[PDB]
Amino acid sequence: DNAMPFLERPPKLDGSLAGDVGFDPVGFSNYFDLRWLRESELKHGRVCMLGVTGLLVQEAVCLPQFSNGKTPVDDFFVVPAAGLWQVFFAIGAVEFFSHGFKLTPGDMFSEGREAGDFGFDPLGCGKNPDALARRRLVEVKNGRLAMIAFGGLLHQQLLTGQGTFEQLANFKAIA
Amino acid sequence: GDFLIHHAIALALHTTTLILVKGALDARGSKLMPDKKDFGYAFPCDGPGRGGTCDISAWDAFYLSMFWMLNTIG
Amino acid sequence: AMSESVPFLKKPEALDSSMAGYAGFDPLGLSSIADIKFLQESEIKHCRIAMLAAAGSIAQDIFTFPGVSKVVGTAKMTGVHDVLVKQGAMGQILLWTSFLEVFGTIALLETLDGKRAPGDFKFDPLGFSKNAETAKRYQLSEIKNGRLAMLATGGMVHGYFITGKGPLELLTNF
Amino acid sequence: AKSKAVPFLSQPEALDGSMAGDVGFDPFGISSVIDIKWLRESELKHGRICMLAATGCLVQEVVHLPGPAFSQKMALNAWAAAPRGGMISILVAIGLIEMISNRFALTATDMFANPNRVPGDLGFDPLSLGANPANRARFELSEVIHGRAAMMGFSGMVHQMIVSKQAPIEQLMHFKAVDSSLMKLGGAAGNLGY
Amino acid sequence: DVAGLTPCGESKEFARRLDGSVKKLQTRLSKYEAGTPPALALQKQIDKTKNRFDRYGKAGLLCGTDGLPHLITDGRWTHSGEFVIPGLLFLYVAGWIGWVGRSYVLFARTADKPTEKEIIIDVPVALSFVSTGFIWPFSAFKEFTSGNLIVPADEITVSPR
Amino acid sequence: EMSEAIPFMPKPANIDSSMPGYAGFDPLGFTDYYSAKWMQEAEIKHGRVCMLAALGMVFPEFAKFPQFASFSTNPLEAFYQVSPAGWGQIFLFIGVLETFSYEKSFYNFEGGAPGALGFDPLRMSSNPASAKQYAAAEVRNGRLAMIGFSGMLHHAIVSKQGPITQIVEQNFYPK
Amino acid sequence: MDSNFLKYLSTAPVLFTVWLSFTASFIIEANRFFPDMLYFPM
Amino acid sequence: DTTGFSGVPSQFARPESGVYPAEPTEQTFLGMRGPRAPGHRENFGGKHTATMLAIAALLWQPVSEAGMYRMGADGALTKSSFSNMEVPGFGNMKKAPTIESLFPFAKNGFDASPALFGKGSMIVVEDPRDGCGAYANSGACHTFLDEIGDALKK
Ligand code: CLA
Ligand code: CLA
Ligand code: CLA
Ligand SMILES: CCCCCCCCCCCCCCCCCC(=O)OC[C@H](CO[C@@H]1O[C@H](CO)[C@H](O)[C@H](O)[C@H]1O)OC(=O)CCCCCCCCCCCCCCCCC
Ligand SMILES: CCCCCCCCCCCCCCCC(=O)OC[C@H](COP(=O)(O)OC[C@@H](O)CO)OC(=O)CCCCCCCCCCCCCCC
Ligand code: KC2
Ligand SMILES: CC1=C(C#C/C(C)=C/C=C/C(C)=C/C=C/C=C(C)/C=C/C=C(\C)C#CC2=C(C)C[C@@H](O)CC2(C)C)C(C)(C)C[C@H](O)C1
Ligand SMILES: CC1=C(C#C/C(C)=C/C=C/C(C)=C/C=C/C=C(C)/C=C/C=C(\C)C#CC2=C(C)C[C@@H](O)CC2(C)C)C(C)(C)C[C@H](O)C1
Ligand SMILES: CC1=C(C#C/C(C)=C/C=C/C(C)=C/C=C/C=C(C)/C=C/C=C(\C)C#CC2=C(C)C[C@@H](O)CC2(C)C)C(C)(C)C[C@H](O)C1
Ligand SMILES: CCCCCCCCCCCCO[C@@H]1O[C@H](CO)[C@@H](O[C@H]2O[C@H](CO)[C@@H](O)[C@H](O)[C@H]2O)[C@H](O)[C@H]1O
Repeated sequence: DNAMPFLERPPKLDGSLAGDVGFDPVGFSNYFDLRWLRESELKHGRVCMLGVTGLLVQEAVCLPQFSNGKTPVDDFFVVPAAGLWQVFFAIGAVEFFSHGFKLTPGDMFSEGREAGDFGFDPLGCGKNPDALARRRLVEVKNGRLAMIAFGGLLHQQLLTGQGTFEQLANFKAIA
Repeated sequence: GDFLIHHAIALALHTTTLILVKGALDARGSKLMPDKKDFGYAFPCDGPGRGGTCDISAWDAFYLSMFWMLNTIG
Repeated sequence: AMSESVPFLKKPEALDSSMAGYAGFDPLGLSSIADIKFLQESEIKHCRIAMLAAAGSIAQDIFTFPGVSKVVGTAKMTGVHDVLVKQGAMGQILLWTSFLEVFGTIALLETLDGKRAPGDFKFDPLGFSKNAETAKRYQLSEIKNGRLAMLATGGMVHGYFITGKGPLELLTNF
Repeated sequence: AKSKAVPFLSQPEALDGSMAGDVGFDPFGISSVIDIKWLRESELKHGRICMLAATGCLVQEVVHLPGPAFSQKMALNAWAAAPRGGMISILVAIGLIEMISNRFALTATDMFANPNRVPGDLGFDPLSLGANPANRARFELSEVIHGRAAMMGFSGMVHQMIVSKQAPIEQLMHFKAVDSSLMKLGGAAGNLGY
Repeated sequence: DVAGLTPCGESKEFARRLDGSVKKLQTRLSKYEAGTPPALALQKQIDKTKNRFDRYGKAGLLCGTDGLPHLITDGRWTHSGEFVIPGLLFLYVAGWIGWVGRSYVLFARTADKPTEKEIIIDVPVALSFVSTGFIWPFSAFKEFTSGNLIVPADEITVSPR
Repeated sequence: EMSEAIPFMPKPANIDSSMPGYAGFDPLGFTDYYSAKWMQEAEIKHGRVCMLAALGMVFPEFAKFPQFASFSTNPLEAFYQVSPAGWGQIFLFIGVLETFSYEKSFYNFEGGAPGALGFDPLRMSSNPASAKQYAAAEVRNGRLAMIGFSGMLHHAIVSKQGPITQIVEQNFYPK
Repeated sequence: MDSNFLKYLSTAPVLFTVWLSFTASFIIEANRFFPDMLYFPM
Repeated sequence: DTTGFSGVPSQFARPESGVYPAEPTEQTFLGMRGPRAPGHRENFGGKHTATMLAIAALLWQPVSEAGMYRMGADGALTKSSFSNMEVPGFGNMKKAPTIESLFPFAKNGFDASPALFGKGSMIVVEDPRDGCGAYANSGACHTFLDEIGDALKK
């Protein structure tokens, strides 16, 4: 249906993309490329799924070669600077090779690339078409959920200073 | 005092140069006497016509710059 | 054409009986100055906020949520506001109403475009305005009660400034 | 063909009763030497500045921004006390507004080059309050009258702050008459100087 | 300070200039009675002299051995109010006068009798021009780049050589 | 025809959409008097110099070359701390680079594109879309670096520090 | 006012004398209220 | 002729552009009526300006309240500046520019709030009347109307 029934449905939001509930009140996709916006939405979503898994795991696990922070966000400040720089350039190399060296909005989609697609299915979960369509919508909604959830986990961990699960087991309101 | 007198000397050098340069460059001709080169270097004037032409020769610009040279060295 | 509400004055030439709460009351000609759809949306917004404000004054005088009495004691009405600005309560309310108002800005701009009735956020979770006559009766009623609560809220807060009591204890005493 | 404002003088040409506030008042015949379009631009501009200025004096007496730099009830003291950086920011912002709102047609020779340009009409209607053309004539008239009244009123307020070193309504509420010993007018040449 | 000069507020010769200037006035004041107009005039002069010396002392001027304030004009910003800022004010006024006079000469060329406009000036048109000069840098530079300030060499009369 | 940057003014006649950073912005008509292609070469060269210069004003805040490790982080003092043999070598290297521009302008002025000094070692701009994006991006980052360096220079004159140090210490106004 | 008398006041010597008398007068007034301005105060 | 201050560049022998664009009538909330490009007022009209101003006013609320809020032993929150956070990888720069550098309220002592005025630095509202009336006053309060009455009885 229409997500915001009093507002008119945005003209560029056809139902073809998965996760389309007609929710564009501010007015994007009337200015920017929906192909670029969808690539940004899936990229943000997958990064935040990995981020929420990383936050939960680092609250428990720690590699022996690394120290342990007070919180998984404090884990950033005890890993050596050169390590962070190596991770940054490794992610940059992946970003370069995956997009074929076209990263700008102007050239990223000059090769007829499909938004969110990098030809990544080693386990072949997208072999079936209808199952693939369902997994597309599942992906976009789990990505959206992990985006909000990552925001929540990071800010509560900064505020309380006591993790996620230890925070829940020792909940202490603002005083 | 040395600043003010150096600027006065500069004015005197430029003015003496102006009369001498104007005399050299207008020596061959001007708008009053375009054929000034046919008459030479030292001639009195071209007469009272065309408004008056006293001191129009290149020699007369030597004459006028001699007062400014004396003023400058003064 | 003379005004039904102010008989010696003319009909205000921008107001029509298809509007809700129409009585022909625009003596100063303001409906000619501003756009009328903006004025209607502003009136319904003022109406609903003041209805909530009046009910909140009444309810706050009757009872108070657990724990609130310790943080704010003898203070009431505007007096609690400053205390709750120190705590995070007022700021959190401002944040979430501001979030709703961003979409309300988009909704109002669509109203001025002419694609939405003023005050129409399509919000009817329980079913009351199924039938058309009941929808009209509610529409006239909601503007009438909102107007009454606008003047009510005014009276309540000004009585608090004069006496320091608030609506219910001002009824009880004097 | 006599003036309505000044009944014993003739009606000045370039004043034909079309403009709002046109009562025939031009005894010195400025409109015969200076084009009436420039004069109406200047009248509307002066009046708008004064309308804001008169309101500025009154509100500045009552309501202040926070801080000790903005606590000047008397408006003539606010000029000196208010932060210089921000006052010159106001001046620079006014200059940018003047060049852009006039669309680089600022000189007496070039302004009104476009035949579409109207005296006082800069295109300023953010809330489209002048959208109704029925209200146009009385809005133009009441803008002109508010501007004239406010020019006179601000002139009075500034020179009464000079005479009495008090903010305007506080001057009205703590009034003191002129001694006449102070604030002597003229006199620079009567005493031959000093 | 700069060039071996002394700030006027601590040079002792500036102080002697002020003291000698006030003694010169006070010995003239010693020949008059208190409420007379010459006594009032000389006291006004003494106050004016003291005010001038006090202001110069606190202004950042640099006095020489003579005790007279000296001006530094090499371009340093601590002394820009002595030549650079008065110079910017001058060039604005001078360029205004030049731009306004040029605009009137070009208007007067398109007149019925161009030489009658210059001995009998059209005062409303000339006042229209005098008002335009406030934005002379932009108007004159746009005039230059649009090929309307500089005339080409072959529309200018020259001498035969 | 009307300018796009300044919608109430007419279009400047000698600039065109072909030029990468075109906005229709020439209020004082420099291109009506000077050569448009000379102005473009000058704009591109000023932009490259200011791109390096903005990076150079910021970078010794983070790290210095070991030789100049004792040198100051205020750039306007580190300018005078360098020896004249060093500045002579810098001037010679820039001179060697400017021989190619001295040969481009003044001899084959009409052969090529503005700023085309034959320096494309990594073979970018082969793709036409990438070439367009990079041309416009070079122009806009050059203009941004011009504004940025001009700022940072006068800020280093007022607060006797570098950009980052000034920001961190919150020395934002004349003390 | 008569147009021939206004045309006489528009003649070059009258306008020259009035304009430079006005100019002289506001230099005199500026040096009366603000005397001894050897520098731009800054 | 030329009247004087007429404003037409052809009456003052001034070069004009000769291009005078037609003046439209549509308006924008924080813009002006004037010649625009085609499609300009449809993308950057009243809808754009109102929505953008609304989002800027919403995003002001985190920005005006920016700081490092941390809990003590109890739930009591302490506010700190974002300068105290140290980034670990950028050499000699230990503290890093944050949102406090683009919005430095604290240095100017502003105490910013989501409403734009905090408890500290609140708007000041006073009473000019000074607790007395228009006429028939007694004490340190003598109005203009009282002086009108004073002059009329003397
Ligand atoms: C869904 C998103 C969301 C999130 C993440 C937060 C997060 C927060 N809110 Mg906000 N809030 C929200 C929505 C949200 N709020 C909405 C929609 C409103 C209505 C305008 C408010 C009104 C509000 C107020 C008035 C206050 C907060 C406070 C807080 C803080 C609580 C911290 C704590 O220790 O509490 C731990 C507390 C709990 C786990 C208990 C929560 C249960 C509450 C008491 C029940 C309320 C039920 C209510 C009647 C539901 C009606 C909904 C409707 C009126 C909108 C935290 C920053 C407080 C604050 O800033 O204090 C410093 C505060 O006083 N919030
Ligand atoms: C380029 C943008 C820019 C920047 C970076 C600054 C920076 C500064 N200005 Mg501002 N200023 C600007 C543009 C700018 N100004 C413009 C364009 C104007 C003219 C309208 C002003 C007028 C101005 C004044 C009058 C003052 C400053 C002050 C300040 C300083 C302190 C600010 C502060 O504490 O804010 C935090 C404080 C606030 C956010 C309070 C805001 C108060 C409200 C919003 C005033 C209402 C505005 C009013 C409706 C204006 C309408 C007219 C306008 C539309 C033309 C700071 C150096 C002050 C100063 O120098 O103090 C040392 C000061 O007094 N400025
Ligand atoms: C407003 C008219 C005007 C303008 C724009 C210029 C412009 C110029 N003059 Mg000319 N000049 C003018 C009037 C003007 N002059 C008059 C009236 C005289 C007679 C005294 C001269 C005598 C003159 C000489 C002898 C020389 C110049 C030179 C120059 C040049 C350099 C600037 C300079 O040396 O100033 C010098 C200015 C003067 C000596 C006299 C200026 C007198 C006043 C201040 C200006 C005229 C005001 C005018 C009445 C404006 C009325 C405007 C009103 C109608 C709206 C420049 C081309 C010099 C040159 O060739 O350098 C390359 C040069 O040697 N001018
Ligand atoms: C939706 C918007 C609704 C807004 C509604 C409110 C606004 C409506 C319009 C209001 C327009 C103004 C009305 C007055 C408002 C304030 C009322 C008020 O209390 O005022 C406040 C002041 C009086 O203030 C009084 O002060 C006293 C203590 O000294 C009292 O204790 C009270 O404080 C207060 O009553 O009112 C005046 O000063 C009125 C002065 C006289 C005005 C004219 C009187 C009637 C005309 C006859 C005069 C003839 C004079 C002839 C010449 C005489 C020369 C000496
Ligand atoms: C449209 C705007 C209308 C503005 C109206 C002006 C209102 C205020 C005008 C003065 C009010 C009362 C004056 C009494 C005060 C008075 O008359 O004092 C007298 C003073 C001369 O001093 P005396 O010789 O009177 O000394 C007398 C002894 O008693 C004391 O020593 O006259 C003047 O010359 C002062 C005015 C300056 C003259 C030049 C002004 C500047 C010229 C600018 C160009 C002309 C503009 C118009 C010039 C008149
Ligand atoms: C995503 C980038 C972006 C942001 C974040 C943003 C925010 C705001 C805010 C936020 C507080 C306000 C209040 C605001 C208002 C106006 N914008 Mg908008 N704006 C953005 C983009 C553009 C472009 C590309 C143009 C444009 C314009 C206008 C005009 C003038 C119309 C006129 O007067 O006719 C007005 C009043 C047009 C223009 O002429 O700018 C000179 C124009 O082309 N904007 N804008
Ligand atoms: C162009 C022209 C016209 C005109 C005109 C005129 C005369 C226009 C005048 C306009 C004015 C007066 C604008 C004033 C702006 C004030 C501001 C922005 C205040 C900011 C306060 C700040 C930042 C603060 C602060 C704080 C500081 C630092 C520290 C604290 O201790 C205190 C505090 C908390 C308060 C018009 C339109 C009429 C017509 C025509 O078109 C020609
Ligand atoms: C147009 C436009 C809009 C607008 C707008 C705005 C900002 C409109 C604001 C208009 C204002 C501020 C008008 C103010 C007028 C002031 C007057 C008449 C004062 C006269 C004083 C007198 C007579 C006096 C006096 C005094 C003297 C001398 C003696 C003293 O002892 C005492 C005393 C006080 C009595 C908006 C922006 C909404 C959008 C819209 O789309 C288009
Ligand atoms: C050519 C080419 C390639 C290449 C290459 C190279 C070497 C490319 C180098 C590119 C560079 C260095 C670009 C840098 C741009 C810097 C900018 C825009 C900074 C602006 C600063 C601003 C706006 C600011 C500011 C500031 C102000 C004023 C106030 C301050 O208090 C604060 C603040 C910081 C805000 C390769 C080699 C790959 C091969 C290829 O075949 C061809
Ligand atoms: C983000 C800004 C974007 C463009 C900014 C570029 C600015 C352009 C040049 C403006 C010069 C800056 O203006 C300069 O800084 C501030 C502004 O009040 C003033 O500084 C003064 O006020 C500040 C503000 O409280 C005081 O902290 C300071 O002690 C005082 O000297 C300087 O007197 C002024 O010279």
